[PDB]
Amino acid sequence: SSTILVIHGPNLNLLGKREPEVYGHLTLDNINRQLIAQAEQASITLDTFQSNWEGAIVDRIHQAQTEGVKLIIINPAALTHTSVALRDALLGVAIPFIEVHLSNVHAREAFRHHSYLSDKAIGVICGLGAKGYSFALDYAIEKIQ
Amino acid sequence: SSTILVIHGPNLNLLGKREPEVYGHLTLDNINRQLIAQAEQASITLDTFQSNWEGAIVDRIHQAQTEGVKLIIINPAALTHTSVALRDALLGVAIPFIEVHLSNVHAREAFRHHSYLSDKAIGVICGLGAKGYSFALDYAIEKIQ
Amino acid sequence: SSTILVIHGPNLNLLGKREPEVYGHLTLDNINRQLIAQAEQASITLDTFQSNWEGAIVDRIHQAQTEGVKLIIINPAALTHTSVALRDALLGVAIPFIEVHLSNVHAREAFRHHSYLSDKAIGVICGLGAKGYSFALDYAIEKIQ
Amino acid sequence: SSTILVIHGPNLNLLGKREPEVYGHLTLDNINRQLIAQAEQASITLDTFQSNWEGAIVDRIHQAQTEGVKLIIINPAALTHTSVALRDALLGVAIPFIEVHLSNVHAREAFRHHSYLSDKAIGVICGLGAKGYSFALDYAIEKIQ
Amino acid sequence: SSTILVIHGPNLNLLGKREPEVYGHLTLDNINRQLIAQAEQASITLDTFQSNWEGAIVDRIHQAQTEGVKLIIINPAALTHTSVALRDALLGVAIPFIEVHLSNVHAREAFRHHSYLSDKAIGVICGLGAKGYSFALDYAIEKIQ
Amino acid sequence: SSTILVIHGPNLNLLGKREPEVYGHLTLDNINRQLIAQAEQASITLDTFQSNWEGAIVDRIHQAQTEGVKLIIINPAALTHTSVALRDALLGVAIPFIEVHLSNVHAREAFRHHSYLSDKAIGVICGLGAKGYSFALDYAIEKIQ
Amino acid sequence: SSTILVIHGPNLNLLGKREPEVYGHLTLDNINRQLIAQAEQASITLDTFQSNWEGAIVDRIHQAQTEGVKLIIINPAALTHTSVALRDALLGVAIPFIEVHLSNVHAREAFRHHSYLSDKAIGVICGLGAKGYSFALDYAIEKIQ
Amino acid sequence: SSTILVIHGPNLNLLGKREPEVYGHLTLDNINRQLIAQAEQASITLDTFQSNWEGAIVDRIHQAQTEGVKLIIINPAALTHTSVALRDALLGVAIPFIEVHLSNVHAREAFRHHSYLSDKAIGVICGLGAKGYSFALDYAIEKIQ
Amino acid sequence: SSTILVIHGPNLNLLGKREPEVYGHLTLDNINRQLIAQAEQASITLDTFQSNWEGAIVDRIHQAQTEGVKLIIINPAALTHTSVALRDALLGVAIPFIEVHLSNVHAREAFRHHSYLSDKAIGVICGLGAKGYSFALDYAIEKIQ
Amino acid sequence: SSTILVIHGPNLNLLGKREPEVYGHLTLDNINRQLIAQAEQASITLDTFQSNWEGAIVDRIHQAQTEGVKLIIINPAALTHTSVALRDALLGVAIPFIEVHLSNVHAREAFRHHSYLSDKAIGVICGLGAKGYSFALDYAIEKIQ
Amino acid sequence: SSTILVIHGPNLNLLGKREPEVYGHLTLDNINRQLIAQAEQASITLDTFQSNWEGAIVDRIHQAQTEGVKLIIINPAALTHTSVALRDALLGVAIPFIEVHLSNVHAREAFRHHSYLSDKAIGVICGLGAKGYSFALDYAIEKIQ
Amino acid sequence: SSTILVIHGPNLNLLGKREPEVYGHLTLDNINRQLIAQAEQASITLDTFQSNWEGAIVDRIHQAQTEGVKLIIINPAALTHTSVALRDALLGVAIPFIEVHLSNVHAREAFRHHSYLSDKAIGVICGLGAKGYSFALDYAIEKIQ
Repeated sequence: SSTILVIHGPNLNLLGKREPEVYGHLTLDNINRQLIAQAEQASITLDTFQSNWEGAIVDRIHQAQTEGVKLIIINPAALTHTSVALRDALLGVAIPFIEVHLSNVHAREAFRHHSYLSDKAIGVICGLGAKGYSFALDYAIEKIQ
Repeated sequence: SSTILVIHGPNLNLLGKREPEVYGHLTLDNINRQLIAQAEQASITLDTFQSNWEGAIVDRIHQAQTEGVKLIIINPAALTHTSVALRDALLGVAIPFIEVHLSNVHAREAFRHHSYLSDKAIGVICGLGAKGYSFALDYAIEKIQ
Repeated sequence: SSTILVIHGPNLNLLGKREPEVYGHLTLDNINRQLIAQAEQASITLDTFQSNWEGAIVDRIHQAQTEGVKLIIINPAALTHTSVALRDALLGVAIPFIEVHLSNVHAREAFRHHSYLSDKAIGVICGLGAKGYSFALDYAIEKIQ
Repeated sequence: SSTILVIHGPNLNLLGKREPEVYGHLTLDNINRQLIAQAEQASITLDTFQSNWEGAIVDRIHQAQTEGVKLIIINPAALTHTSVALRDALLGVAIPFIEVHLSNVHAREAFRHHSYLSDKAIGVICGLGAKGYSFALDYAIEKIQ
Repeated sequence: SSTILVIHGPNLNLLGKREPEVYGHLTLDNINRQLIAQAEQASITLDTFQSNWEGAIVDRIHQAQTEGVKLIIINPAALTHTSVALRDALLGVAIPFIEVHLSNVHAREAFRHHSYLSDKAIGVICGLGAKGYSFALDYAIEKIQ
Repeated sequence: SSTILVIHGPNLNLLGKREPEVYGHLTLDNINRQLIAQAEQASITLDTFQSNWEGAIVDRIHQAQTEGVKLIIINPAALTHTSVALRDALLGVAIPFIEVHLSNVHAREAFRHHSYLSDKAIGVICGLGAKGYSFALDYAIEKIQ
Repeated sequence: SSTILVIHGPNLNLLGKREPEVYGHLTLDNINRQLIAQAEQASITLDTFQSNWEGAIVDRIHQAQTEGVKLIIINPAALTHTSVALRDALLGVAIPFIEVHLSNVHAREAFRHHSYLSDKAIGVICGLGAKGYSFALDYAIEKIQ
Repeated sequence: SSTILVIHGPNLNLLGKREPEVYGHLTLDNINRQLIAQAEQASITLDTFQSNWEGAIVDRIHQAQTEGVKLIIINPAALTHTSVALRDALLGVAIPFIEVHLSNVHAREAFRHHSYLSDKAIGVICGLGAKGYSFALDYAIEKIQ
Repeated sequence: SSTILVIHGPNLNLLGKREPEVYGHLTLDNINRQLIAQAEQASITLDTFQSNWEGAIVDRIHQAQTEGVKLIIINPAALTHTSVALRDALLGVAIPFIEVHLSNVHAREAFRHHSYLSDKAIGVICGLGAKGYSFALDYAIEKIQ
Repeated sequence: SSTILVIHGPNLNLLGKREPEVYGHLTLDNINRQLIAQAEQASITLDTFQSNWEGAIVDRIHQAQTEGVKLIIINPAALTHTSVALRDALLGVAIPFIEVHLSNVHAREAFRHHSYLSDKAIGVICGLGAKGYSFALDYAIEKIQ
Repeated sequence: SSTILVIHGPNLNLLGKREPEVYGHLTLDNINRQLIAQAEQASITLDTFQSNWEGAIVDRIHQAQTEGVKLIIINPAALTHTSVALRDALLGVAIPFIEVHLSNVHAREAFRHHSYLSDKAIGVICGLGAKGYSFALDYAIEKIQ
Repeated sequence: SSTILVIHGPNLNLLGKREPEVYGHLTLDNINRQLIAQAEQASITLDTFQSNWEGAIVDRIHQAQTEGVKLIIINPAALTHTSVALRDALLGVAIPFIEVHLSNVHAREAFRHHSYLSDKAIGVICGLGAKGYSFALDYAIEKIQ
């Protein structure tokens, strides 16, 4: 029933809890409405999902195949560096995806430069905050037609 | 209750799900039945377990110790490359194990050559498809009475 | 309510499932009680948590922020080597922590020398058995007061 | 200061030159007009520059300092992997920039995973073809406003 | 003629020749007889070859092409880690092969983790003693019949 | 002398010779008196030693064997990363030891992550300031029974 | 019918220095003449080009596509170890090429063992002096007709 | 006798067996006869040798010294990557050599980039098929005079 | 007189910009005049050259050999880390050189610790700002007078 | 007020001990008098020190903080590659320093390219002989007013 | 026999060619006779073996086990760096061995620092010429009584 | 003629403090006396030296050149892996040396495989216990006629 699925990895539920300094008030829910609205404007159905449990995300990707999800926008967050299971899930279902990160990963610790997903994504957007999700959706829409 | 436990890692539930010749026709369920039948022929009880959640598999291994499981045949799939927790579960319960992979892991990406389990398995079978599980079971049967 | 939080990672529930054979007779429960008792003597509230599921530990760390936990004492066990999600959880909630390991890690396989948490901990204690947790608490108490 | 400069690196002049696809038709000139048009529709002035000569590009970013330039969108192409001179040019003029690549750089040779620019960029977009420039521009436009 | 060829690398002639405990009582000749019988039972002809000389094995593999050998079961032993000539022999004659090791190669020195053959084999069996050959043969029989 | 020896490596004499934040109040002598007191309180004799000279420390470790020292608590400071001679002294005399560092070694330069002692210590404490010495001693007292 | 283009990289203009033997008498122009003559002898047109500027060479390679050049013989010299831009130029215009070096590159510093071209050349000739260009031309002629 | 010796390594005897598709119709014997003829035309004697046995090639190189061979043209094939014995043979007899490979070794697996012979060869030719031998011979002729 | 050439690499034309607090009081032009004056004061002619184009600097080094330049003082800037071409230009013309960097190159990012020039320089000066050029010149004067 | 301390590391006392052939004839004492003189002419007091014992040098650096030494010129010699204790001494006293080496360290063995001091020095002078000390003194003088 | 076997690897048969410079005057036969004589003086039986063929050496080591050889003195020459087969032969027959090299292996190319035998030898002697063999023999004689 | 100097490194004074075997009995003295006796039987004067202090050993090596020592036999023990200062001492005095180790250094930890002396020694003996020193002395006597 849903054309595009947005997946948020672990810790992203913490957006907007931190402070008036570190981030402002933008929360995961705010991003989700903005993303739903944008899809609705383009007559596309859009579902979202967040968990801190790798298996929950894997399950959800499997469920997306049965639901005929055409494209996934995923921010795997920390799991990009660690989860080959997440990689094999996306590959196994054969749903193309776009990888999104809020922050510039290449600007932090060296271990963050490695991704188990990037080489198999259509593309990647790093360091543009929430707008990254939006840019990925815009591309996805362009490609769904 | 069960002398031998067969563990399937993440994504193995997808076997046979893209039926017309992507992965072919064989399912996880099919593999399980073949193995249960083989064990029954040799008067050995055999349980199986599959999950996409690392913690579920870890829990299962612990339960296996309390059940007196004698040997584990495990296809950790992606987790072989990533999970020291899975390694420490198997070592902590001290149940010998045989590592099985359907595909030839050495023929794919370089990150798939590294295993957190292989050096502690009795042995390993890769690349022989489902027959790998059957060979492991055959071996396990002869090791036991 | 609960004031200092102690987190035990995967497989630590196996402590004392045995004679003198991986360890002696000390259990996770025994360690916990000693810790609760030590904190009670200093008029500090202390909660504990263990799980074999990475996501359950991540969720618990998030809950800790809401409940105003001032300091976490964490034995991530295997997860120290593998989980950047755990790192990002501790960092995202901005609760300082002390890393504790029962055994000496540096005396085992090379892959156990790498930690995704050590560099962000206040400090680390390895190889001193359960007393490591007590020392961490002692330090945590003096840091609070 | 409310002008934007788009820099194309070496070999991007070859876009569209080999008749049909894979990745035919679309040319550098087409991309430039699209971008100019997009900047005109938001009342922003946009220049473009392509060269196969590192020094020409370095000169051009020194010029950009002396003129209005508030943000650079750069596709360095091959120079991403090789030119610290390009890095020190962007850092020396202190003009923020967004790195863009048409293709998924992580999906090709290992030497393409290294970038002398990425860690200093605001952000990076790879693998989304020409839309990547457009997305970088959209972001840039709501960074002046 | 030949149909399935079993190749034993250097030092495998020593099997069962430091008779007390280490190794076992089992000899290379015993393994060969067992395999010849197993093949006879399935109406397949099976030849065997051992040498401590790399060139002899290479020559043998060439001969196998001219004899119309359908599948090779090879235990290259030490040569796995060192011989690209061997690799290029197997590839040059284009006869599929299964790699077999008696012992768990991944449990020993790090230099044993590397193979110049594994990535081109159908599959690999390590650490199951002589039964590994037998399993390889069982797989081979089914592939032909 | 005798029973427990505390060794301080190079540059630890500078403690509390800077008053402000780039050290603080606490001197090396203060630490020494605290430990002596703590040992006296448990009826254990405790000697201490500092030097900036690798040989002096080595000579003292040899002397410690003659004196029947039961356990060493050592903060090798910079020598942890460089001195195999120190490692061989401790191993040669066969006196178990506990490694202590004031600061969190893992939070600093990558060359401080390597230790020529850690793997042979009973255990290691880093990042807990002077209290690290006290915890090591507490452990040392309980173990000498 | 056919142009062959010979490209000389940076510093090859210096051929003919401390003339009676530091290197020999032979100059770049001499090499060109022999090559031009050789080609005329086989009714093939042959242009040549040298520069010390990466961009000039790159521009030349683009011009070659528009000129219908069939094969390039390139001595990139120092640029073989540094220029992915040069690689992408040759690949982008899709003109097969032969890589030539006067001196034996493997016999010098380790950084000269790496090439950004070699893996995409038809073949490579190193260490045979100027005869290497002639051999490459001889091969290019046969290959064209 | 101005003798030149052409050495063919392991698996080169297979040339012209897998006839129509993967590689062509040309044989080792063909290559040899063209080379003998090319040498006769220039009044130089030329012997040839192929083996799959490292020791046979080593013996042959020693004989070459006693026969007064002036120059060796060697295609070590797989042995280039593995045989320091072959290197030391060439060095020990002090006969200059040219290294020849039919295929472009740099275009295949990363392990093929390493050579135990290249750094000591006069030069190297890869990827030009059998003409590589002819070019080496032509160079050898001019060198000997 | 006895001509000395001072080469400034890419980005050094960025001279001084926003002077207070971006360690940039003095221009490239100010350094040049100072050096010209120092050379005039010792009766030595001194030319200077800056460019952002590698090929312009290489060309200038070739012209310097024909002009009988005795010694080069070069601040390659970024080029130090990337240009073997530059290295080969300096070695090909055989003009001894002194490498100078304004900033302490070893104090910045790890890729700045590698130089394609240092090992062939007479010596190197880093970190001493503009004085470093003046010290190189002084040394160059004593070497010729 | 402003003492400047020159420290010479191990083996530098051998300067002038196999005098010919115009390579190594100036002594350490010559260098010292030459520096003392240069300092007296600028009304700055200058002490010097040489040892072959790491601890002696570390003691001197500590004494230098007590004495109000404003800047250290150090030629650690072999110790630059090995001594983190030296690094920590200079950092612990917070006396800025300039690293000097007589020979060009980058032109010798690869292990000489690593320094435990360089990244924390103001700057470094390699390869200019004894004149490197003088240039460091000249810079040091101008820095103290 | 009460035997000591002496094994010489590939290229050691060349000892003796070019008396003045590359090679002194000692031959393999001289060495042998000098060792036989030494063994006879001590009433010990000594055999010797040289080959350029790995397999021949391996066969000889297997033969030595049947003959009751007590200790092997092996100069594996080039095979020390390449042959795990040789390693597994010596281990498989469980005859202790002493490794000998004529030249200082550590003074030559980096690849000569690696040995597949050294870690399993009783000891190793390098760089002492032929006397190395004599010293190994002297040790071997004292060991057998 | 004159003197041979035997240098013992750190911890070698501990020899003989634990029977029957952790290598008990034999003392450094015992060794020293043996070597003195052996040199007196060949009319050679032999001095010996041991320290745990790197600087004491360095000083002794300088005060060895002055006394016309002709050859040094050094067991640097741990310092072989760490001391470039020890290297530059032996090289600065230009006294040839032989490196000796009691134990097989290649059988122990990987960090013991690296030496800062080996490559400059005449040769090396490891793993032959105290007889290694004798063998070195025997060699030294024949060399120093």
